Amino acid sequence: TNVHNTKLASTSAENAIEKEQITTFHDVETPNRIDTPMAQDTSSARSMDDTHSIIQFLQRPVLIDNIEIVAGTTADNNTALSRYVLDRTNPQKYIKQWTLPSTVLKAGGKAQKLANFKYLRCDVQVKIVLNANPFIAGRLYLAYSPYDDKVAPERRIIYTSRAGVTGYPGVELDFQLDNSVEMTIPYASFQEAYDLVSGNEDFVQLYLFTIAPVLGPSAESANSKVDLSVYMWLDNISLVIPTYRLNPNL
Amino acid sequence: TNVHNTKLASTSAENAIEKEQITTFHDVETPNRIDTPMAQDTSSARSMDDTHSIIQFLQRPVLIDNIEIVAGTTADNNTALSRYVLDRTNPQKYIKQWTLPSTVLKAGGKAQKLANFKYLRCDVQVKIVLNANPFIAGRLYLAYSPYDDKVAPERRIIYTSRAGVTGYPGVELDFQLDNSVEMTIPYASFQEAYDLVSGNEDFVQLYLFTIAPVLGPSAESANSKVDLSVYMWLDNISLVIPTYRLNPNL
Amino acid sequence: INLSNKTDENTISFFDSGDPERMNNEALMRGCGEQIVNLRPLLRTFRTINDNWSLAANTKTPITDLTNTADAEGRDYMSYLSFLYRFYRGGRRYKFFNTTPLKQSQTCYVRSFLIPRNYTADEINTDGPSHITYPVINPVHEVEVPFYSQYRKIPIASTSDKGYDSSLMYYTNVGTQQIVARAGNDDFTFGWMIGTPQLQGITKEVAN
Amino acid sequence: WSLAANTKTPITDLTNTADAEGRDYMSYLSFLYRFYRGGRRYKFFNTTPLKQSQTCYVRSFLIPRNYTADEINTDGPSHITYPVINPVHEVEVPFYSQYRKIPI
Amino acid sequence: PTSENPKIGPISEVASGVKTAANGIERIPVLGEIAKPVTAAVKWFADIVGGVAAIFGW
Amino acid sequence: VDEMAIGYVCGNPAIKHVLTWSTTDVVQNPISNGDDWGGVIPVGMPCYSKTIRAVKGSTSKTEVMDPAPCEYVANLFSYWRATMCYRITVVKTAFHTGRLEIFFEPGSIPTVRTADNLGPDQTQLNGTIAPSDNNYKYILDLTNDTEVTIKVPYVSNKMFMKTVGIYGAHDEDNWNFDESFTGFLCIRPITKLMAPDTVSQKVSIVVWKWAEDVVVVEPKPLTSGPTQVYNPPAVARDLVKQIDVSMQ
Amino acid sequence: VSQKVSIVVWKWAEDVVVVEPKPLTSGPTQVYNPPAVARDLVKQIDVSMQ
Amino acid sequence: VDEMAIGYVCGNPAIKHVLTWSTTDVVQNPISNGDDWGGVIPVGMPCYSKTIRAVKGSTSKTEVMDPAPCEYVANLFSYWRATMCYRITVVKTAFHTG
Repeated sequence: TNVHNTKLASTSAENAIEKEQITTFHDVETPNRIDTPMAQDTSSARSMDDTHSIIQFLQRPVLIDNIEIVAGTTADNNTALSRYVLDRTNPQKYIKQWTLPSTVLKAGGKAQKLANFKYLRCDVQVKIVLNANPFIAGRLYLAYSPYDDKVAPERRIIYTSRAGVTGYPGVELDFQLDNSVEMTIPYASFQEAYDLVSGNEDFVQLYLFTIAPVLGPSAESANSKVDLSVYMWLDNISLVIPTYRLNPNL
Repeated sequence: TNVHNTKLASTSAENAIEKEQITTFHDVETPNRIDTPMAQDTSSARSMDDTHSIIQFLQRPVLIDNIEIVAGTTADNNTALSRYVLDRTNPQKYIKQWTLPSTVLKAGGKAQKLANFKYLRCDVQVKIVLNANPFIAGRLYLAYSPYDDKVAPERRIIYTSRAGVTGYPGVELDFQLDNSVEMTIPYASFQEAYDLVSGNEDFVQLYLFTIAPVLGPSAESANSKVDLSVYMWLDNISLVIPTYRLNPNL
Repeated sequence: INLSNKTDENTISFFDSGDPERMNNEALMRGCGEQIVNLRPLLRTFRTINDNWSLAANTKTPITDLTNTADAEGRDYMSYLSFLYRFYRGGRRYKFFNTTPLKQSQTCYVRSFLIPRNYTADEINTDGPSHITYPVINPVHEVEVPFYSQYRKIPIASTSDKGYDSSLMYYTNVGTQQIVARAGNDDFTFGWMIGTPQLQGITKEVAN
Repeated sequence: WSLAANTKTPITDLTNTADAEGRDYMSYLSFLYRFYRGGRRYKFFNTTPLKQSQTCYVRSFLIPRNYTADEINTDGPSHITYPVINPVHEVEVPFYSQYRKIPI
Repeated sequence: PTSENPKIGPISEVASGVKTAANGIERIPVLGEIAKPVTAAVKWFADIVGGVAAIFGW
Repeated sequence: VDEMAIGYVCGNPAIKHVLTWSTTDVVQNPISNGDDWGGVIPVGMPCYSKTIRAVKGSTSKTEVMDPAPCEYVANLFSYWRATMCYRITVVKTAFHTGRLEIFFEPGSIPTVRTADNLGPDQTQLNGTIAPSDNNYKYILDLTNDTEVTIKVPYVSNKMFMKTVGIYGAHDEDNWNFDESFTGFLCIRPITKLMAPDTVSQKVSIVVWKWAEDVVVVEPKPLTSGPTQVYNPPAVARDLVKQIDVSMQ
Repeated sequence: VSQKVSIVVWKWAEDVVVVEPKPLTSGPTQVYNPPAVARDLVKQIDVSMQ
Repeated sequence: VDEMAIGYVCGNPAIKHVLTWSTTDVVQNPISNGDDWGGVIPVGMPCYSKTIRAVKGSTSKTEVMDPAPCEYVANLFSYWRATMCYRITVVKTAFHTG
């Protein structure tokens, strides 16, 4: 019976059901396996680092945008937040807008790991690292508006006042006080999970407004400016249901 | 102090180091976060199924090949295993060959999850489900040869005898006894882990030989045949070291 | 391998999911507010079988006139759910909401009597228990019919016998229109279960 | 809110207008939030100046939001009133939803 | 139960003595769901077995 | 027994698929032969199957459905949530062998949309376009066994799904059908049907359908019209009954 | 450095009580829906009770 | 959290003044530069600020307000009583003094 390096053909139990992760094999009899006798782990990968999961991979910060606002510019990035908005041809100006959670699913190789999965529940974590020499001042407001693209215009963070914009959930971002701000955007869908295949829908828009423009010396200079870098990742993740389909958008 | 839906600009501890999964932010002061007060999980994804890891994803069986051997055919798939091999123009015939572990890394969307990782250690699990009506007989031998493509010809499972081939680690696969066989190929690299970026090397070849050809009725018939399906997945996995590089082969 | 055709009775449930009872409850506490567990409650609800049933003046109209039509349609619960069963028991409830557009007499009144099923008004007396309403002060009748039967279960099929269970007569001294809603009493239930029929959906008359 | 005879009128016809105005609480306070849950209550006080039929009655049914009357049956739970004896309808709509929160 | 009405519900609830989820596939008896034997559980039969004065017209 | 309980009615199984599996059917291709939704099993309580009865004289084009006791009940309500159970039996002998792949795919079904009906697209469900590798499945060996009961727990991004189903579903109206089912099971060969010339070259795949863990939400249908039972007329020239919904 | 600084002022309330649920305004509570173009006239809600 | 509570709504701050303080501004003179109520902060829940939207074709002269979450709530009622809180932040550097 006791032979090495081969498994001979034999009968076995007449009703076998082996369940791998999601595939379940039924066989008429128990398969005739050959495994390695007294197996070992002859590698060092488990000693180099820990094996990261998909939840860990999706928790990795990804650089989304790098902005550079210059002082003395009548551009939408430097022009400030307006007291009133009387018409839609004259809305509130913003530095950068982000459709979420798409902007993260389509970044850092996260779509490769979200592939072959149907439903998702996740919070979006945002970190902005700003840098401005001690002679530059200013103040930004990072706020998020849910369903801003799908909600009526009167209900949008765009097309409302400064006191309305700053009534939204956000972080005050001063150049000389808050060199860095963080923000957690919760799971914003009205449905039980994000559909990663059928519905390419976004549910929360992230806006970076300007309370006070870049205040620098009167003398024109290339140095009167600030540089931004926005990082994003996911948190409180749940990928559950497999699927053979993919979103070609991602 | 106690304000809602906004985090105002403020000072904080003068040396902050936040470590996300692999990125480590140093900030001059502690970022000014806004999180959701008394947060909830307003989804149902955690109730639908468990969140699978990359190790679980790579443990999913993938259909690699479906073979159909017909009786009364002088083809390499039906012609049997030869007692001797005197020359290389006359080697041993096989039904199908598989370069491992490539044939699995390039299958079932596993390259999407192995992407952005540098080193791997894994065993390959193989399952063959054969089906042949009770009136067909035959016997196959599934064997694996390490470094068969890189080792001298005299040392190859090809270019050796039937008694040499069947001296390799394998499973005897009879049609009416073993309708299904399983096989565990260990981590076959001589180095501490598979290099998923630089070295597109294969270290173990899997062969499906024929001991006895399909024995069926003398009367020619489309029914005197057998159908095979080969499943593959990985086991004892370790993905450790990230990287921005990818293998375009996968 | 043994030459055999057998059943091993193997069952597989997918998805590594939680308890369906708990999750279903969580869902109903957020999107329904109730949990229907049985179909007799639907025999207690009142549903319309005709939203306009016109009648003639001084005419005793058996409601079989209408329920023989309604039972085949499948519009109300007492008809839709009757195609799953063969027997029934218990009494029935009928509500008649007045929708009479014209004034015929100074005093309009609605009156209801009992009648054996499948009888005609010319075969029965206007005696026994009755109920009278005045649509001007009370535009809803709300009569109930008990199970006055010779048998413990009534078949939804035809029979040799006749007049073996009670039904309703409806009298109006004037030509009235009615919303007719019906239901079963607190004892009505259907028999023992059978298969479903086909269902009729949308009809699209297209020009050829 | 004038209506036509023998016409099934979804009240979205009116609430889509009202929600934008900001006149009632359910609209004024909706501009501070993004989600809502729960059912709704409607009262219809009769102000009909002319007599059309001897017997006037008001009836209310259910309907999925943003549907039209030609897309839904007049089945399910209903409520009927007679404005001459009861000039106030007082119907209520439950939260019969596929989702635990509805976005505005 | 948590109500704001002084009457918690519309009717008086009578208990059952059944032991199965009511939406489940397991076969459940109908005699446990209501118990109404030929006893003084029904009102009129109770009136007869007690010989109350109303069944005689008083 | 209480036979009016939703679990007793929705627990009575009925045959909704009888497919023909021939020796020519290709591996990783749905078994389309035999019936109107060949290979594809929409996972849900509602009815997915209908046929159009046409009568000329212009044409009326009445549509008829094939409800199981679980689909008869769901039609009385708007939204449903349940665990769907399927006994997939194969009619064969001790000499037929083969493997069968029954995998669940969530979401919309690949449909070929017709002016009056709605069916599956067998071209989009092959092993090349629809690889079953990242899919919950059960590979059934037919060497000696015949059947398997597959229960699919409720999975969706909605707490409840619609009960419309195939009612009024066509090239224009196809949304409510997709939002009435959590997905579909596809029955595909992993190994062609092996069969000698001494037996039939085809086996039948019977599928019974029933529901467990049922909840129904509101007692009003989502249908354009009321619940109507189809009374088959005597002759094919006869027009079907339509019930008066005019409230006046 | 800049010859000007910005003075931002945030406003909020504590220890709040509100008396009657009716506004003191000549007209009802109305949310301003910004029209598309500046030539467009704004919406006025009907307050005619008849 | 109960987000419909009057203290949670009226406790959400909003920017109602962004004034410019220049080196020329005189001592003991309100900082009027920058905004519509320069220097003066009316202490109350109601809205003190409005602008007139004019459209010609005669002119209609519609007036628009700038409510904070505390001023949105007060408008639903007739009379108010509250404690008004103001965070007066200055956007500057380590080299501005005053």
